[PDB]
Amino acid sequence: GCCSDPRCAWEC
Repeated sequence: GCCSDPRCAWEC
């Protein structure tokens, strides 16, 4: 999932 991108680790 997108948690591996900092720009999607806010609320992932």
